Amino acid sequence: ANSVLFPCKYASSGCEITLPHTEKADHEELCEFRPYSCPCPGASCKWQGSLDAVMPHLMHQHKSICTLQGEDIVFLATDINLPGAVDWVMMQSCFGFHFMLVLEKQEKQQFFAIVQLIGTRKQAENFAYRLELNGHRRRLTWEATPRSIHEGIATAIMNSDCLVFDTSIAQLFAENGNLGINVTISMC
Amino acid sequence: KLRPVAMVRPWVR
Ligand SMILES: [Zn+2]
Ligand SMILES: [Zn+2]
Repeated sequence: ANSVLFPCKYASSGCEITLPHTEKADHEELCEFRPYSCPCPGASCKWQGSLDAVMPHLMHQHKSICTLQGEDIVFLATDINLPGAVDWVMMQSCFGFHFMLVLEKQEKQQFFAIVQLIGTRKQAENFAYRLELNGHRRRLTWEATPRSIHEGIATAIMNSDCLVFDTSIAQLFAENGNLGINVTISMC
Repeated sequence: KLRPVAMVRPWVR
């Protein structure tokens, strides 16, 4: 025995990769056969399952998250001026997939807006999204590739890899304490 | 474009 390749921990659920211990743990974080965890902000929920199962999980356990059909919508976040750590979530359905639209006000204050595909990293690469804030002869735009829920959004948000704005920018675009984000999804 | 508007209610952590 010159050396040995070890199977990925998720080999049981179908990973055929075999690797030397050195880069086993490296593969096992990237591995696509890794179960999906709950993609809602606030991890009061600790559900796991297969990708097929996720949409149903949200449909049963997160009924208050609501969905819109369209490749162009307006995500109207209400009570934008609420103090402290706030979340806004909704779902956008188009091109046969479901996307999670997230806004996060963090405490210091700063807002972060980002879109994730309910799908795989490879699938996420087929899509682009635009976020845009609008006011009288004023527009702020963000354009990026959506993250797979597999990857999540937490590190993106930490790295400011998304639309970022502060409370004062919010006031240039907010009407009656509500902010309208124009979300547009497309293929590429 | 033809744009459906959806109102999203906040959740405080
Ligand atoms: Zn694997
Ligand atoms: Zn959940």
